[PDB]
Amino acid sequence: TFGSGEADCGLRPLFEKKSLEDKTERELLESYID
Amino acid sequence: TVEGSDAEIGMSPWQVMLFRKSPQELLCGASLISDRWVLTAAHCLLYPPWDKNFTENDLLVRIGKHSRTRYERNIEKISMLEKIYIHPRYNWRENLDRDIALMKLKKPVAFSDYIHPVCLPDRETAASLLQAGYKGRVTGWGNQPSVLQVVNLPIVERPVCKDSTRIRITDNMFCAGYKPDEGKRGDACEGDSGGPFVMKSPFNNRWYQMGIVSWGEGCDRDGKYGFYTHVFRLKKWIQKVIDQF
Repeated sequence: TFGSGEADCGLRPLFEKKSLEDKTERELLESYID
Repeated sequence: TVEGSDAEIGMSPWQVMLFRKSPQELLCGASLISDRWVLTAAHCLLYPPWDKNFTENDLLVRIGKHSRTRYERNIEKISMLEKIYIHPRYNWRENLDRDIALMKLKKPVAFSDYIHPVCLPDRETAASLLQAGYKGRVTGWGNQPSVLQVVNLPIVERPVCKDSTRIRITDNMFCAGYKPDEGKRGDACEGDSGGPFVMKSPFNNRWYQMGIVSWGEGCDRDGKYGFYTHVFRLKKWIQKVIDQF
């Protein structure tokens, strides 16, 4: 089955994988807290 | 996009460019969901009134691109298409309901720093993240910059989406974008069609593809919002196509 997809899906090599934050992602996470 | 900002290198490594061969130009956005499966909008491939009926041999995909004006030596990858699957209930006659297609790559793409699949949401993730006021991110090309553009856009309440268009909005759709009084602060355009609307999970810090750009009523038109295919709602069909190959 495909299922939930790659074990690794949605974790970026140059960001999440290296604990680096992109320039605008904090705006997305802040919108969940409001 | 309009009023977007330049993507960082490797910021959207699931981004796919769907090209025509003749002329050799960008047709639509798309997204990488595995080493051999790419998601796009059905209307990018199939729209009978406009004699739009692309087949596998009409198109190619480019993957790992930051710049639309340079071949990115040792970064970008190219693939031919083995097979196109349009959603059988794709409704081009009325409202682009189920505006989704899957494309099977002739050869699987190697993952790299620049090429990596996005996650598709489960029921839990869609329930948590796909709510009015929460922002997701659209990636595309300026409608003038040469590099991939990023816009972050809030999800719009369902009644407000319906009131903003004459199109019949279904539960397989959602809309996003700033309100008119907000002013110019970024927009997804008709030109960003096919590309992903992604959201970063605060639970597992993975990126999920919640939407596909279906149509845009702003930018070059006097309307308000962008309209997206609701990927979670079509996920059984996606899994069925991939499993049954």
